[PDB]
Amino acid sequence: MQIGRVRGTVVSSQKEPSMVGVKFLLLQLIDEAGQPLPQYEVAADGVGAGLDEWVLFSRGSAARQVAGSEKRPVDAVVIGIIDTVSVDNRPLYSK
Amino acid sequence: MQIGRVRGTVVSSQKEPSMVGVKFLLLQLIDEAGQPLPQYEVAADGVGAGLDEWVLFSRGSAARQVAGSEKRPVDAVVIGIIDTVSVDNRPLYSK
Amino acid sequence: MQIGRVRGTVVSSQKEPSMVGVKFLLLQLIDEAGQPLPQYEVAADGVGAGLDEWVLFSRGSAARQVAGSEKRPVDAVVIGIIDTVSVDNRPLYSKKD
Amino acid sequence: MQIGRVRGTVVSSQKEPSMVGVKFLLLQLIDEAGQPLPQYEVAADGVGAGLDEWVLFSRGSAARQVAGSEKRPVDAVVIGIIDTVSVDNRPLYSKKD
Amino acid sequence: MQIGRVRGTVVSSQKEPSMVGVKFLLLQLIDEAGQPLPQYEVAADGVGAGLDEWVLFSRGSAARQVAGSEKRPVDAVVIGIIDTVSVDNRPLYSK
Repeated sequence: MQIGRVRGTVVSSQKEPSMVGVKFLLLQLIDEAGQPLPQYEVAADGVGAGLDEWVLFSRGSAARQVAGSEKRPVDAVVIGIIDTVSVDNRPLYSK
Repeated sequence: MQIGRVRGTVVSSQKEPSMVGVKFLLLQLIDEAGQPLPQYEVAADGVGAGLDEWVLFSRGSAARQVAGSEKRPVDAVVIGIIDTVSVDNRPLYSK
Repeated sequence: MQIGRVRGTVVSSQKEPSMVGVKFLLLQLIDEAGQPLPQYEVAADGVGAGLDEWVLFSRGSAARQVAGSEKRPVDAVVIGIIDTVSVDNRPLYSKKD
Repeated sequence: MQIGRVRGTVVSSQKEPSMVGVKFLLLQLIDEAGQPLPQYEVAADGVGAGLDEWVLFSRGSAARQVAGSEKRPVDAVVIGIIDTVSVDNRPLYSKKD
Repeated sequence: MQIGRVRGTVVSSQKEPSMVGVKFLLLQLIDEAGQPLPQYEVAADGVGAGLDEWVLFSRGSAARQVAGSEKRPVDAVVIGIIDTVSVDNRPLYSK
């Protein structure tokens, strides 16, 4: 999994029918030190993360494991909103 | 998923027979700021995307989840044509 | 698999229900020369790895193979704490040291 | 999928028995401008591609989807020999040239 | 698949029980002339590769296709020891 910051949304009307009703969040990757990286991922979000929240996300077939997604062509998923990250027994991030 | 721009087409006549009927789009990767990247992906397209359109695409076994591709050796798929990308409540891209 | 060093933990209370009970470790990538890299991975850990320990971790659907995780949306898993790494029949890493 | 150029073959006699019969091609990655990259992949070839031909290839479990490969430990597969690549409706690559 | 040079072994005693009995080889990624690349992989080896030998290895769920590993959390596997790499119909590596 990687840590991402919610930066926005992607909307698509003409799409594979299996993807109807799925919310797409634009996530900015965060590095080991809590700072933005230029990389991004667009991920399905069934949890409900808002702008600027940190999330844990997974890539690959992991994205199909959430209820309803077993046969969706989805390769990235938000699995949780992050409350805390600690590094070397000190807080890096606290929501 | 990542964002790509449709830049062209790949044609193959001598190929695995399980790949017959798949249209191959050449996608140019788009970065966090809506800027073209030197990276590309060739993806199966069952949505019907044309030149210069922005698309959301998935990689890996996600590509086999679309009806008719369950046992094709495909590892990238166009899942939707993008209408809008919003960042921090402002438009980055609008079709 | 890759080698990672345990640098910390990630906690999430609002998450996919399948993920309840899973401990998340922040891993720093270690290279083939035993040096840390500016890359990280957050992995599920059911083996009890502690801070500063080196671990072997797997990515992708490998993460779902451990009993309990078959239908979890996890893509990285700690599979063991490393005791030794040898290169060219010589010690590179020894936990006991 | 990515585009690769066929550079040669890899031969292995001592190998997992499930891999018997599989031809291994060394592929050099091609970039967005049709130029060779330092990166490579070794792919199973059931299509029959020759030296310097451009191919499309897939990675991951995609490689297991062709007849005979369902339970093979293969993670890269040649899926087609490329005849043409177009960009902006104009040729970038034509096999005939 | 890619080409690795066997450089060492990794030993782990505190581990997932499914993984007991698996030999872990430290592989240095190399190109076809044997030049080191800045990547490595720790791979399951059921073939029996020794130090400095060249091997073909696979990543991902491919590693679970070997008998005995169907339900192991393994994501890299040695599939064979390399005898020759021919380029432009000329031998570049010979064992």
